[PDB]
Amino acid sequence: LEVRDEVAEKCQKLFLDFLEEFQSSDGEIKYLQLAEELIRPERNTLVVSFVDLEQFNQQLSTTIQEEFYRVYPYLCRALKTFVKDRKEIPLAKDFYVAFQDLPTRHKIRELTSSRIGLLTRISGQVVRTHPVHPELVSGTFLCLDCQTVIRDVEQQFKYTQPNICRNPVCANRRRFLLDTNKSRFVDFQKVRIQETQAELPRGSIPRSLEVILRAEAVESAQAGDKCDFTGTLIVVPDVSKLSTPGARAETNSRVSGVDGYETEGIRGLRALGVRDLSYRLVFLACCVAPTNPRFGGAESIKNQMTVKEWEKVFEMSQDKNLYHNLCTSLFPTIHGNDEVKRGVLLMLFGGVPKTTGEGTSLRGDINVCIVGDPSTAKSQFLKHVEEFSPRAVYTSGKASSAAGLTAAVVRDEESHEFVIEAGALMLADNGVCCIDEFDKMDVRDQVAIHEAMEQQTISITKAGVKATLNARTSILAAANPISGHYDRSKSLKQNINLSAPIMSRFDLFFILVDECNEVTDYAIARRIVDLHSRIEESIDRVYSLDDIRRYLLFARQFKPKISKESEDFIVEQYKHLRQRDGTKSSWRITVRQLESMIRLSEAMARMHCCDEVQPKHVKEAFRLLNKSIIRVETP
Amino acid sequence: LEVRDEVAEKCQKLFLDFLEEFQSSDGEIKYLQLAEELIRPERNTLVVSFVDLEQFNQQLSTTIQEEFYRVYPYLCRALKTFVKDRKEIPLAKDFYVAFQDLPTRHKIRELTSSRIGLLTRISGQVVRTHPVHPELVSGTFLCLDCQTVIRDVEQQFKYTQPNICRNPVCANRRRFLLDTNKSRFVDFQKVRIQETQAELPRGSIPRSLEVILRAEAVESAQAGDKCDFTGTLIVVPDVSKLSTPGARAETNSRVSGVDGYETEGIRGLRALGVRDLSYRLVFLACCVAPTNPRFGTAESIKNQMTVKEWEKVFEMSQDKNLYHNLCTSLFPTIHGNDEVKRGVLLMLFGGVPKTTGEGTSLRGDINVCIVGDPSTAKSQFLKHVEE
Amino acid sequence: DLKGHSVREWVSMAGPRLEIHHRFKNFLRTHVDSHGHNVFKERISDMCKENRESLVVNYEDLAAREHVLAYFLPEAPAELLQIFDEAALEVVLAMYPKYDRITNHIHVRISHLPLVEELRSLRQLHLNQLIRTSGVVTSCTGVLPQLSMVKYNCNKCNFVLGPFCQSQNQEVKPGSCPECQSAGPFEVNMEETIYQNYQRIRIQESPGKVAAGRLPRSKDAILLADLVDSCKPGDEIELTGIYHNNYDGSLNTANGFPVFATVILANHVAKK
DNA sequence: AAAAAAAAAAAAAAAAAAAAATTTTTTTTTTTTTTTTTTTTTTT
DNA sequence: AAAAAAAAAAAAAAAAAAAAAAATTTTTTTTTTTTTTTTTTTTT
Ligand SMILES: Nc1ncnc2c1ncn2[C@@H]1O[C@H](COP(=O)(O)OP(=O)(O)O)[C@@H](O)[C@H]1O
Ligand SMILES: Nc1ncnc2c1ncn2[C@@H]1O[C@H](COP(=O)(O)OP(=O)(O)O)[C@@H](O)[C@H]1O
Ligand SMILES: [Mg+2]
Ligand SMILES: [Mg+2]
Ligand SMILES: [Zn+2]
Ligand SMILES: [Zn+2]
Ligand SMILES: [Zn+2]
Repeated sequence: LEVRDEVAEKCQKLFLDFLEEFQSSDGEIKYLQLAEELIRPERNTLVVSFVDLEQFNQQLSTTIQEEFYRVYPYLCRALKTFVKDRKEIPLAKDFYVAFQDLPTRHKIRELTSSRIGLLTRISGQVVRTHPVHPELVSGTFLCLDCQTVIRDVEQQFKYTQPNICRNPVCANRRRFLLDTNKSRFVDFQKVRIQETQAELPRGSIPRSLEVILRAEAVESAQAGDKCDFTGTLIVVPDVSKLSTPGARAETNSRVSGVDGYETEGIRGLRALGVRDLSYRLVFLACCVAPTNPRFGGAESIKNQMTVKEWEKVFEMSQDKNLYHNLCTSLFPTIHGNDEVKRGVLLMLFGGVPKTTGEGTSLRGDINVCIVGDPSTAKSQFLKHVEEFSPRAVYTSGKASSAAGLTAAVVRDEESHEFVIEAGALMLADNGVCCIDEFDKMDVRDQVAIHEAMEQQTISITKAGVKATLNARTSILAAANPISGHYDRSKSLKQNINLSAPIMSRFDLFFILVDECNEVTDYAIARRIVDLHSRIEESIDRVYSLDDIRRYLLFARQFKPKISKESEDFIVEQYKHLRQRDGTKSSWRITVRQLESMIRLSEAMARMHCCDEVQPKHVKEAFRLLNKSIIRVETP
Repeated sequence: LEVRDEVAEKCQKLFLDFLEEFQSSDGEIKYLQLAEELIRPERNTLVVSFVDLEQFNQQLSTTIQEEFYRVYPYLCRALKTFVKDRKEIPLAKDFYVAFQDLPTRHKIRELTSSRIGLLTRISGQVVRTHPVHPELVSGTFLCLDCQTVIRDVEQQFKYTQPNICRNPVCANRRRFLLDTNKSRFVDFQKVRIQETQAELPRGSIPRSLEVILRAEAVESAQAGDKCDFTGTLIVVPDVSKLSTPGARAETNSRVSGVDGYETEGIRGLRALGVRDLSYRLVFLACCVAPTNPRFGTAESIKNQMTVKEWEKVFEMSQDKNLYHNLCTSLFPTIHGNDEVKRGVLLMLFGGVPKTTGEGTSLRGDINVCIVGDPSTAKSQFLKHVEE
Repeated sequence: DLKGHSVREWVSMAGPRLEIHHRFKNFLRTHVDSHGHNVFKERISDMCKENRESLVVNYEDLAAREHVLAYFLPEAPAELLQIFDEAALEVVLAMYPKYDRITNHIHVRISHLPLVEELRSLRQLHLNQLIRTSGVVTSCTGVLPQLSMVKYNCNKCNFVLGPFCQSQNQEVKPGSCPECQSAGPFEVNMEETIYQNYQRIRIQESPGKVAAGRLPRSKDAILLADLVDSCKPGDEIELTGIYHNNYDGSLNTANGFPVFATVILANHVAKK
């Protein structure tokens, strides 16, 4: 006689009151105003703030946090009442409730079994994301021994058939045909995340667990992000996970076996309905946010800007000496190496990719190489770029086999499709890849990144799946000279051992010679020792890391023109550069250096967020290249 | 979509026209008035006169006679639309039409396969009536494979399942369930009549056959009642009791049998669906009547008899010396034994049965015995009372 | 007309079946042209001149002249497509009654469906609906023969079990032989069957349309009987078809969420 | 001459016997592919 | 002569083909036993 879950229904009542009576500081019912928007299609969840829950009613908040799994469909039906009473939605549509701003936090090591079935939030790095699918939630079946339809059987993260046919005189437990049209599904994406690098124990592999994303919180996560998740920890049934027998269910009916049909062996197990109970933790993400959000939300991003950050980046753009200021903020630790500071900053801003009418994809990224004597802050610059920017992947030399370097393949464990696992270039897409010990990359993969640099794209066809993955990343390379030490009496192409096309593709080359000059030596010693003595202070990044990072994200979408005067200056200055080439530089000048100079001029216009590249930018870009290219010093 | 029995359709149209046109001598439509009387429950039958039908139209009568069984369901449907178009009655009530006053008659021995289907009019005494029953007329079935429902599969005086399950991708001809609630029924009684004495040819045993009665005629005939069944001869499927192999009905598809399922033996017979075609002749009566119309409670008889017969009965009842008059009427050929004529006459008119407060039977009827020397007309007295 | 019942059940009712079939016949004969030409006459003329087996009609013209059908089309596309097959068969037979030997069938394609979804966003809310989409063919298997009206030898007696139509959803299975009455080991009569061309392609979202941090997603697609080999790998193609779930694809197997694959019965492929 | 015992024939009912019957799923096997080690071969 | 780079070998893992493995009572027929009825043959 339809026994009622008293606490869950009281939670439905109190939460319906919360929805229809909690009002913002302005005084209006904020969640009424939010429920207004679920009338639209492609929208079936409200996003209720857990802090609002706490403020309105602490008792209900603790009850939900301690009984989240049992109350969840009840809260969903409370929302269904709250929206159907006002607006005239389709009756069949389902709804969901998404929590965020939860006070407590936990770790993937803390997600122990006691946290099963109750709300919890974690942080993670989204490894990979399987495709969207429709998942069956409530099935309608037909019993193939009396053709009676069994209605609305729940799926507990497994294809569940009705436990017995609803007709009393028919004990069908086997032959059921799913009536697909009558059943209702939920949109569903499975994603894999792993422990953040901060939370690793000693000698520990990063654990990884699978997180299920039900409707409307489905494509929000993406591979490579740093996302906080909030939701239940559930258990999804597993089978044949172990070769040792474990916990097994079976009916408690005391039946025996008659002679010739004795309930032994396979017949016996099928008769009793024996089944192993092997489970696995599978987080059930109710909501997903970036763990380090960029904003509290060019014209669209500008609208997303809050007023304070908007005026901040505005006065940033209006600032003069922003050039050296950005240098200092990016590299407070570094002393000297101003050319590397400038080149790497321009690399972060990037150029403007373009494409011809015929279809030739003109490069827009600008790859930089640092080559020098040992212990000259090369790996340090790459680490600075890594730790600074998002979409800043890092790898070093022979630590990355090609498959993980660019792309790999796996089959969808659920469906027939294949998931194209994202390699370093992909995770660095539309960003930076910092490659260290670039000279010590095998030919088999240095050619791969060369293909990426030529085409901004790699097409993988392997193990039964073909695809054309885009990778518009920019490469910052570190290259040790041959012999360990650079030799200024030799050309660059014989100091290092890169392939000639790779060296051609590389946009900027910086030479860092470890000469022994004692004023500089005093400077460096004072600098680093000052840092170690005064770790926390002794940094004067005039703009905070978040400030300049937001400035980069906002500046990126401005695409400079090239005015006619600047074009005249460009051509005449490249002519002067060729006159220099015509003594000799350690790496000769070609039309690729013209391409490099125009791309750097574009990137300086990008730094100042202009819509026109001016002779100021052109002059500075030429100066950068001219000082980068050095005269080989024969005695 | 379908194709019709065009002659049956036009005959139904003309037959409805007959029902709604044919005025009696007064002018009002007697069949319309009888149809009005048809409103009640336990009134699902209209008896019709071939003479009225013939006077309405000749060729209508000729085709009805010559192919009565072709058109007969269409005639019943004609009656049903005729009443429903102007009356209110349960929509599943099936109104049958029977016929009467067919001018010609046939002997029992004149049953011949040329007479099958076409209307007849036989006359032979009744031997025994079977109980009333509900017969199935057209049922709905459920195919036990795909659970598909088949509507109104007509029977042919045998429990016939449909020829194949209505689902195209289903070949079921073997596993059906009658939805007995949705099936429709009709009152039914079979009475076994035989050839009378007069129609018997020399040397022969009488010809006895099992006439059928349907709808309101389910009880109009009883034991001994020499009746006149105006129905239609009909062949029913027959028994598996015939030893001589005759008339196999088999399949035309020429399908053979593969190795292991060679179509030779009982397997092959069932596979081709070869069956016997045996038959017997049964009569499907629709309106029974007495052979000689009996006089065309005391008030019941007074109402049943006509005015001339009534006044004749009345005046002779009043007439004097009717003792002697009836004696000479009932034994005009015998002479003497006048007192015996008197006594047998009084026994014929009988007494009154009486029941007591105790309920013991007290006989009213008289019993008479005649003894005498041989050839004194004893058997003649008995034959006189017999006839 | 409209009532409380769903659109699919509505169009399944026989009354509106005749209604909309009559409407399709009506505008096939009468929707003359933008500028008075009776374009359907010339299109059918060329269609039978080549024996193309497949007509195509513009959704803008469809909706503009008669909008009820256009609204019904994405809701229950399969039924509308079957009826329009029948109606187009009627009109082409009317124009050329000699066509009867020619394929006994005409397909109909719908072009310029206004609402294009993107392969990133095809959710539960599009199942059993006719959508329009774009992509690039990553793979395209060869043309294979499919059963379309299959006849079976009952190999107990070699009766030819009649021609069963073959829907795309579940493989046809005869119950028993009408002659020997056995659910025997039936097996296809290779000859009396009339097969149908079947090709399987896989489209994916183009990198020019994929977003910043992403992997392009890929949807399958089935071409049948006229569209096979209408597109090669690497072709930028628009695809219009019934996004579809209920065939036999479902993860009812062990070790799996109750999660369904999907396909697209392609109803029109357009290279670009 | 009437009664009755026996005979053959016909029918009902209970016990035993007769007959009808492919489809779905799982597992071995083969065959390739990929990783990583080992080996061999070219260079300074 | 020894180091670096490349090629081949060895071994583990995965995907499809095709041969094996498993499940699996109920309804109809019909012979035999028993009783019953009409008749003929025999006895009182
Ligand atoms: N100009 C400099 N300014 C600051 N630190 C420096 C400078 N040159 C060298 N260093 C120090 O040298 C250390 C190692 O430099 P690194 O770039 O890792 O060497 P390599 O280039 O060989 O990897 C850094 O941690 C850094 O503190
Ligand atoms: N007293 C009588 N009056 C008239 N007819 C008689 C008389 N006695 C005998 N008969 C005639 O005798 C004939 C045969 O008589 P029957 O019926 O054989 O008598 P029973 O059967 O008693 O021997 C009849 O035709 C009958 O008319
Ligand atoms: Mg280093
Ligand atoms: Mg006598
Ligand atoms: Zn059941
Ligand atoms: Zn059936
Ligand atoms: Zn057969």
